[PDB]
Amino acid sequence: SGFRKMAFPSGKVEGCMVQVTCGTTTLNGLWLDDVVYCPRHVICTSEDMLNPNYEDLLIRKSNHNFLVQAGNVQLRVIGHSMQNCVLKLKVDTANPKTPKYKFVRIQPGQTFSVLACYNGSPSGVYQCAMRPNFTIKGSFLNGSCGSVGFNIDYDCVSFCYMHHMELPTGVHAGTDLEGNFYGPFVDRQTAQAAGTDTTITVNVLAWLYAAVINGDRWFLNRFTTTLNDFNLVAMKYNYEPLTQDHVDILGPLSAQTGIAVLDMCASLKELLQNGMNGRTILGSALLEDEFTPFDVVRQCSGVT
Amino acid sequence: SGFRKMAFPSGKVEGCMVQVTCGTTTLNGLWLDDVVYCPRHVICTSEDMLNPNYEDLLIRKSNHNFLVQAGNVQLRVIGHSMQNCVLKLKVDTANPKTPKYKFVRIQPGQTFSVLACYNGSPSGVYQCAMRPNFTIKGSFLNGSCGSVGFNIDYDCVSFCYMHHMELPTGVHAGTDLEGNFYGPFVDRQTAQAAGTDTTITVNVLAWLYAAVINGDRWFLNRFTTTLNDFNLVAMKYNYEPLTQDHVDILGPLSAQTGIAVLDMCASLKELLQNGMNGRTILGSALLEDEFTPFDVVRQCSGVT
Ligand SMILES: O=C(Cc1cc(Cl)cc2ccoc12)Nc1cncc2ccccc12
Ligand SMILES: O=C(Cc1cc(Cl)cc2ccoc12)Nc1cncc2ccccc12
Repeated sequence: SGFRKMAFPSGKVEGCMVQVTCGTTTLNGLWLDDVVYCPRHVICTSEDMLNPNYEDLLIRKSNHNFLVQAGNVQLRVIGHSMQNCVLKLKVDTANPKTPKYKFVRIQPGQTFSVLACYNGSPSGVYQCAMRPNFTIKGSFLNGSCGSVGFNIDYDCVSFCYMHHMELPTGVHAGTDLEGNFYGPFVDRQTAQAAGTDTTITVNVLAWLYAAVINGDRWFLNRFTTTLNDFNLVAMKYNYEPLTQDHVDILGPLSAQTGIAVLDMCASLKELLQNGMNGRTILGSALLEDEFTPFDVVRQCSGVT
Repeated sequence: SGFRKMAFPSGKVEGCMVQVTCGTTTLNGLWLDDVVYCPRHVICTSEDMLNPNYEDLLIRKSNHNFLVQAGNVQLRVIGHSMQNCVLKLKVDTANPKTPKYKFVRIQPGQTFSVLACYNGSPSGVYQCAMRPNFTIKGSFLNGSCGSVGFNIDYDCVSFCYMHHMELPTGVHAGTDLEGNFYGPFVDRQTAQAAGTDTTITVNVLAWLYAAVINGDRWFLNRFTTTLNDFNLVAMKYNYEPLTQDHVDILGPLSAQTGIAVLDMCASLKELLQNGMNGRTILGSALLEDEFTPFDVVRQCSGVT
């Protein structure tokens, strides 16, 4: 029992973190096989970030200008290339600690763990989600760029995020490991305001199921609803529309608790309309939306 | 910017997790040097847990009855001893992955990361705190026993907790690495009700400072208070008394924000009396108490 914002064990990813320095800028790189991935803005100065021409700035750099350090030992850079917003630095040594891995591009609503790093050294691990506005609410300081987001399935690390920047609103933006930004963000110092940060409905429902499994049942009511009726309420409260695909994804949790998905929707509808009344659910006074149905089942089943 | 419930990177601890089986019971062990630490209840059956006599039950076990497996390889047990509520299994091989380590006994209000494990395999990492009633609000299932709590200072892991049991209230109890339980709990299936789970005042204040540092300042008011006046309010709300030692510990955060500790106390006093009014602080609708002043400074400074 108990339900926590749980991150994946970070060891496999710690073994991949390196320091990348170009000129006066130092950030983190991800070393997999004989390639080090890092944000392409490592080649920029502060004056460059206003309107950088990355192809032109990159022409002035050679392999020897990218200093890659793994622990206290230097890596030899034998090639460099830009793929979208990331640089791929080919080194002469394969990372001996390379885990089995994949590069995945996640959808909004999906969760992942972040290993926050500075100077190629891990500082902490936390769980977050790709928001519906394609930002992440992380915890990153200057130097955290190149820190990565990932999921683990037994022994395979699926990297899904690399940290690039913080928006003026304190929210974060980055790319997948092919260097494509999530959402409309660009790696430049410009006006980039985030869109509506809607609540991930299917995740709230999953977390309501996690609460029932852990004994918090006060919010269960005598009502039911329809997908269309629930969605009118969800629209009003800036919640993502619930689809039949989401209802299907909630099937195992519905089966475990014996609570029909639409009955849980009616409980959620009442919580939206009436509030919490000073009560809590799983130690929270707000409806948590950064646990997917898969995360709930995993945490509640002890998958290693 | 951003503030998350951040755990320490778990890699150093993952390299210490092993599986310990005795009879029909399988739980986790912590392998440091040539010793494997595990809860002594690994020697019990379900009928034993009602009123176990651990010395007597242990007499029936020999080194060969403790099956210790690190990954897929078996460890040879060459000695066994009981220290308080833990067993120390001497193996013939030093753990090659033993990090620099200490065994510490933490005080209530102190935070640590937990590496939840099953069958010697890590499933996740989360941050929690030693509650003032000596319980922890973890996330543990059957088989999680022997999972550990720790802090890291650069390269030294200070182990502070080993999971032993869940109370009927869904809260958790365990020992330090010398096998002494935190609080009054015992490793037996008996009536053990937890005391008042008071709120860790100094941690709430630290988290209010973290909110100011991250731009959430709506709760800042025009008031001040005294330690004695604040403590009358804290008493009413089941908050721990604030001492001059806590005020001193909050000095760096007070210096960083320019907000006197007693002024932050007055803001906290108003939040206790008036509530949040449907507003949030650092994405929370309740006052968070599982970040110490040290955790706030660390997260806000990027210590690796
Ligand atoms: O934002 C950056 C660096 C950066 C990257 C890019 Cl792609 C564009 C721009 C425009 C200005 O700075 C840019 N990095 C940081 C990441 N996360 C948190 C930060 C907290 C404080 C300071 C910097 C943080
Ligand atoms: O509680 C135990 C095992 C155990 C240990 C001790 Cl010292 C005393 C007793 C009395 C009955 O069982 C005992 N372990 C578990 C740990 N954490 C979470 C659990 C979730 C479900 C099931 C068991 C959980």
